[PDB]
Amino acid sequence: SLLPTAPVRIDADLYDDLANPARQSLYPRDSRGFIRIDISLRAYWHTLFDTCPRLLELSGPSGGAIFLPFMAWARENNLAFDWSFFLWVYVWLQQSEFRERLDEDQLLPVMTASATRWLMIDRDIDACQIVLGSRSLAGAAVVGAKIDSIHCRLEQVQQVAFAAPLPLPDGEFGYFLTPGFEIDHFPGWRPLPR
Amino acid sequence: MQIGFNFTLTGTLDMVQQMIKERKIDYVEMLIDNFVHLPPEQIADSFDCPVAFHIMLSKYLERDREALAALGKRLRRFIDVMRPVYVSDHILYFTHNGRSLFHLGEIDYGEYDHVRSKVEQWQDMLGTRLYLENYPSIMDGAWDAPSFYERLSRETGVGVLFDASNAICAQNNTGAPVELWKKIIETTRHFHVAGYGTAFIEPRVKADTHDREMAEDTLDFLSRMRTSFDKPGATITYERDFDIDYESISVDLKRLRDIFPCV
Ligand SMILES: [Fe+3]
Ligand SMILES: [Fe+3]
Ligand SMILES: [Fe+3]
Repeated sequence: SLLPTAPVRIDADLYDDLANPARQSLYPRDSRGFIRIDISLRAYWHTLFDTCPRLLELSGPSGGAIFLPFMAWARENNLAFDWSFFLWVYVWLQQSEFRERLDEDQLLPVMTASATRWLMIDRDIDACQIVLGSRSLAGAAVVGAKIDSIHCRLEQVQQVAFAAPLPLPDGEFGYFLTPGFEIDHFPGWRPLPR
Repeated sequence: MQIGFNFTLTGTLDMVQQMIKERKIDYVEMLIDNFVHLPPEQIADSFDCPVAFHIMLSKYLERDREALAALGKRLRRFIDVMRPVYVSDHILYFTHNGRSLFHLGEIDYGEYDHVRSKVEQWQDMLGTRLYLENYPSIMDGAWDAPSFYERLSRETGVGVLFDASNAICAQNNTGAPVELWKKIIETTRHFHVAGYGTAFIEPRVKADTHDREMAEDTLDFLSRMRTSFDKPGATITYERDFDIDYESISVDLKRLRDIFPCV
């Protein structure tokens, strides 16, 4: 009835493989570890594609032609899977078989997703807004504000246009953090974490 | 037994204030670290009832002391303004070698010394008694966790925020009976309950999805140990994070009220 924990016993034995689809088959199909890894992996899959469904028009319905090669690439470059997650998928996309089909209809959802994830998960008390820049979005930025009123009718992520032009970031993306809910003085872009 | 509901998204406000008006819940449990840039008075004013705190992303087992301390000081002002009935947090593995988990990990309960030192530091920072939640185990840490939490509580003074549905995931997943938690259940006055789902590729493995009505084994648990759960000053928070449908929640709220009648 129960599924055997097979080569392992506790979640701590599985930590290293929780985000590595290529090493999942090394566990028995009937084993509980295989299932536990599958749940962690589908969590990665769904965070990526539920939030950015237009990426599946590239991969196809299973997402595999993005999911597998990107997960392998994130381990190779030791990415943190931080709020930048989506931005790094787009970066990977720019060097993939799909690089010719990227346009702003694909860029803006991944920018909105990273801005959304920062403002939901970041816990730096001194950072109130994230500002995202991209070489494919001149003069504007994507800003993520942390919730500061239970009664806000607007979206927490907005595309803001700058009156004074902005330097294109050095890489595809750049970001900076804002201590309050205004933007005065441009401190320069920082490159993506990890 | 008081019945609460968990407030995590600002779009549910109108539905939660309606649940309060209609006397379907007695208090609101907020995922308070989602709101530490709100004015704390404004949240106090939005609920005409007692509030409780649940902290999700302190990451107090791994977070650097400076950023941990700042969050604590901010939560300490929220505690002053709102006087929450209790303050609660988790025992979760968030990051492996700098890589964030998206489905969070059960802690290796062998690592007691580490958890204990970190829990003491975080409870200190918060300035109040802390309640720590049990994990919905998939792997066999489930069998280790009751005595781990019992020892942790007696050595540090923390409490247990006993999550009944997580314990039943653990039972369904690992065999570890919920009766292991008997002693904790008769001690703590604070509980959590929710619906759970299944792994997509294996219905026998249970997942803490908080997205549907309570299961029958979860209701039997609460009902057959209703004397052990209910207590002077006892509370149970119903939790729904997904498919936040008013009517589906209203039946589960009513099911709790049937199991724990008002007098
Ligand atoms: Fe929780
Ligand atoms: Fe819970
Ligand atoms: Fe749960």
